[PDB]
Amino acid sequence: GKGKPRGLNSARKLRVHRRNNRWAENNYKKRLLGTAFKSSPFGGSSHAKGIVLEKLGIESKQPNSAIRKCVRVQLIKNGKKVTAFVPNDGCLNFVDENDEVLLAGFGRKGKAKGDIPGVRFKVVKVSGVSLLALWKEKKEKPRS
Amino acid sequence: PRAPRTYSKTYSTPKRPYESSRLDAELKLAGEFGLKNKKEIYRISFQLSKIRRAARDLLTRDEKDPKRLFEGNALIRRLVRVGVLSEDKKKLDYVLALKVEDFLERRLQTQVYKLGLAKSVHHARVLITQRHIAVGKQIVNIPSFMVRLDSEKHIDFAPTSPFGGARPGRVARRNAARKAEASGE
Amino acid sequence: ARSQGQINAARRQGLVVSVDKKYGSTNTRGDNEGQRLTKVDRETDIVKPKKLDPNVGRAISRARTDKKMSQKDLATKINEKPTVVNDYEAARAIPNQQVLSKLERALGVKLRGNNIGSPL
Amino acid sequence: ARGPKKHLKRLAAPHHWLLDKLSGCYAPRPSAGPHKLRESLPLIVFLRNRLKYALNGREVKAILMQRHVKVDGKVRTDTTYPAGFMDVITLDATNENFRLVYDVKGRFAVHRITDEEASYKLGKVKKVQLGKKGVPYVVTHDGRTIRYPDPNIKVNDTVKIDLASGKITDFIKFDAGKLVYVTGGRNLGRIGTIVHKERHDGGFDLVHIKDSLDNTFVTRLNNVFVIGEQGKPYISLPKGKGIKLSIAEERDRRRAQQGL
Amino acid sequence: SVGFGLVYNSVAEAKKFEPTYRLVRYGLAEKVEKASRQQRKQKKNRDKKIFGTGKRLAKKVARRNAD
RNA sequence: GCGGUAAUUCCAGCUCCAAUAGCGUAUAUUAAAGUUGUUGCAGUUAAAAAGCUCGUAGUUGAACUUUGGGCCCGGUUGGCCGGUCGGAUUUCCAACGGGGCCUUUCCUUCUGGCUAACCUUGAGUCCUUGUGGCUCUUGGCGAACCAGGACUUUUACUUUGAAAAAAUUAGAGUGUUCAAAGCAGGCGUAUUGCUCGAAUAUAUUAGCAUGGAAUAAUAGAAUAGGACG
RNA sequence: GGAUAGUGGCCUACCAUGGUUUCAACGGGUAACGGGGAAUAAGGGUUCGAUUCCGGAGAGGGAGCCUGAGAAACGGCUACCACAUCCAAGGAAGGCAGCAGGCGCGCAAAUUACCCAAUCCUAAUUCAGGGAGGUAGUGACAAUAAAUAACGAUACAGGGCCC
Repeated sequence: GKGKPRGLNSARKLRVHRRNNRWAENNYKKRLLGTAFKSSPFGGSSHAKGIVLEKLGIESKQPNSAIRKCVRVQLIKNGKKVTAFVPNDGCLNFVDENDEVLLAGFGRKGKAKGDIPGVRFKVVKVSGVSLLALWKEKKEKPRS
Repeated sequence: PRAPRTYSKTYSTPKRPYESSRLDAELKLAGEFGLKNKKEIYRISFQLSKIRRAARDLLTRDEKDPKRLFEGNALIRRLVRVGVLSEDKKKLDYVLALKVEDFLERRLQTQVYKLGLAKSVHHARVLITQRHIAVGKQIVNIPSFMVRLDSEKHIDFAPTSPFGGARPGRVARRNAARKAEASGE
Repeated sequence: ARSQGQINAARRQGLVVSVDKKYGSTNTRGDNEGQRLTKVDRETDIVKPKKLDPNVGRAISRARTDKKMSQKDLATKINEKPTVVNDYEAARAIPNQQVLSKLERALGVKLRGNNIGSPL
Repeated sequence: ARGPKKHLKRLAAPHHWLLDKLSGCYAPRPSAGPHKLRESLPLIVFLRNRLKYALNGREVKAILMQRHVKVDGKVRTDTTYPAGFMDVITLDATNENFRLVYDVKGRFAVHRITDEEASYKLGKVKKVQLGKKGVPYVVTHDGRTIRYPDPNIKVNDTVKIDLASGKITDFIKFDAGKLVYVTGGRNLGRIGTIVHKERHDGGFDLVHIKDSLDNTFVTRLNNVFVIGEQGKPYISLPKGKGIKLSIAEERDRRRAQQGL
Repeated sequence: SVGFGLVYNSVAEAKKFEPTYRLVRYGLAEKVEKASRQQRKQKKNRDKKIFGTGKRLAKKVARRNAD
């Protein structure tokens, strides 16, 4: 019984059956078609330098209400316009137009966080510093 | 290109990092024997795990084959010469019952305190790292020396090191010249 | 255990053994607890909960008024509430040795029975 | 890749040279010579790892250039000279005579002999063949070809050849029950007898070896090398006498001999 | 302390076999004043550029640079 | 999930916790993951038995063909052993196969090469009276080993051996002052030198020699064109 | 038969239609150099290996060829294509995926340093030369050894329980 062919010669049947049931794992097809180097906004990178176009009011999901103060950036290498979160308090006002910020992933591989809807990314630096340092006032920004 | 100098890490971090039991037990270890960072404890338990790994997978071999005989008697020889293993426990089962503090007992950190010399484990620590401790004729400044059998005889001070006579040092000298100028003339 | 006995007696107060885990790491309220609450439960009687004299409270009033602050400023100085500070002035309060220790470490005023009013 | 390697890095030389991993990239890369670069050892690692008569390649070059080192009797100034199996590296200065014979472990060690037996090296023959003007000739494993043999010699027979005469002396006809010196694989450097001999015609014929201490093994036949008669070898042998103790009794001999 | 030492018979043969930097360490040879290696390779390049004997060229280029 | 008026989650301070000359972050593979499952999943209803049969590949497939050694042991029939009023046993004891131990352990055979040792005698010498004792073969003994043959069903399987570059890895020796490391070093009689070392394991399918003949297929001799001679 | 170093459809004439494949051929992808190995590890495994060693392959793209034992060599030449330099505007020489260095590209990665002394190599050769290689600087990639204080002397408080 049990389904599988338990035969002492049945290994090609066994291995083909395994190889073709692997794709239903979310990650085997995701590497092996090549989907990061095809159509995720980054090319397998973790951070990308981008250019600020817009400041966006993304309003949070259902058990919350807040306007989240995100930013709408464009990549350098690839041209994608993409939302990005500007993290902790008051650091929207540290960013103006076209500020060449640095984008990271967000904590769940490439899905959203909590109650910003649809966003994948975040900013960590603006034009070559940081945001932690700027927020704790331990670094002052150069002026271009 | 000259070959890579091979190197390795010397410990394993624990797998569930916030367990109250592991915290309090390792805290009694560290605050008992004056251990600086838990890199020390995890290195000790790593050495214990390596010998425990070889002991399990060597004990699985049959009696009277020269691999088990050879590596077994040499392993017990090493533990005897370090001193964590008793003189009559020499069997491949008693080696796996070792706890961590049995390996902490043979640290020269502890051996200075056990032989006297300090009035504290912590004073032993500051004395070893300020280099007044010479095993025979070699100074150490390593608290985690993992001391051996015969040289526990030879734990004492140095031919330098003002505790071991021979030209007292800095603050004593400055106070000597200070009292000489302030009270002599 | 003779050698560490001498070591821990050479350190602060300790006991004849000192290896057992005291508990509640930021429960800073365990000054008065472990002997008195297990008295008042076991009593099955009525006990007298009393604060000492309002001279301590007027010492607080004099020291605060001399240091040019208010009650609320003193509460946000000692990380407690205005109500507990205000009752500690006006003598309708109950004691807490821990809070009295913060009042002394912020003011430098003896709040201790016989002697009142100097940073020791 | 366009032609012959002249470099050879460390971690690629044989292990019987026992070179440290560091203090260079490179390893002293034998020239062409009589003996293969797996089975030979250059004079530079011989002199500075195994005899300690120099610390520098500068020094080894001057030492050889002073024309004392008569490797098989002839003065050699070449640092990259592949000194290999059964080699009679002699001097005049220290008046010593080294013969490259192995260890029990498989390592070209030191074997200090007298002037007698510094005047003959042995050699396995590896093809005997007929050449110009009807002249037969016989090969060795340093490549010493010799014309006009004893026709009693066949292949896989060994020969005692002196230093300078050539002039084939006492050979040994190969058969069963003879002392041989197995010089390859894991049986490299052990000594035994020719208890049995087998022909797997077409590929890699073999020979059973029994040593003195009752340890049968079975070697291939390009690793065999006849050293002579039963209890009578034509040269001298190192410590251990090619016997390969077990590791536990090896440790036991080391520990017992350690101290008085 | 541990170092490694050499003693010699026949000091002439000693300085024969001796590394010359140690001879400079011992005052037995002059600390050689040679050019920096960049300067030496550059002069070497000029040397391999000038074919001939050099002054055969210097004469005619001085002749032509005169007028 | 907190945050919509007294926020144990925001911003600060106070205090603490942990890792500590390091801590956090992003992303990716690994463990967690018996959530890829051969070991090792699940399909009535949670996702999931093709509508149903046929059927080529693949995968799988009932039963059956005898066993050279002995020492010890126990188990069954049994006989001289029958005492007990047809059962009642011990063991001097065969074997009936069975469990360990050292080995019988082998390749089946000619073509003779060649015989180790003879059934001995070719007679008596050395020496205790002499089958003590050799120098020796004319009537015997081939496997102790060689190569021209024929034994020849082929494998899949498993045991053993040689290969399984150096580093790596597991690990043996060693106080690099501990150590990460390295392949060193250690002892004197330190004044004209002695010496151990630098192992071993592992690596796989694929080959290549080797034993094992259970398992699993495969050839025979039927319309005897059979082997024996 | 020629070619070749030499076998060979390697090529040519002639003569046959063969050879492979559902036990996956042929064609497509790849963020494919391979192997030694690395990580994680109960066991069975899964992913990775541009990279300190072996084997390969390439010198901007592509072919051809002298020299030579050995190169389809590019720190050699010739041709084209792509890219760019200096001129007196006639022309000439080009190759960093050697070593540093610069630009661009990027989340993204060092001195236009000293030297044959080590380890190796080359030659007519102990000697000359070696941006092979070694030596410092940058360097929180990693990995180890592990300073930030030790020994005292001190005091004030509560609050249980015996009185």
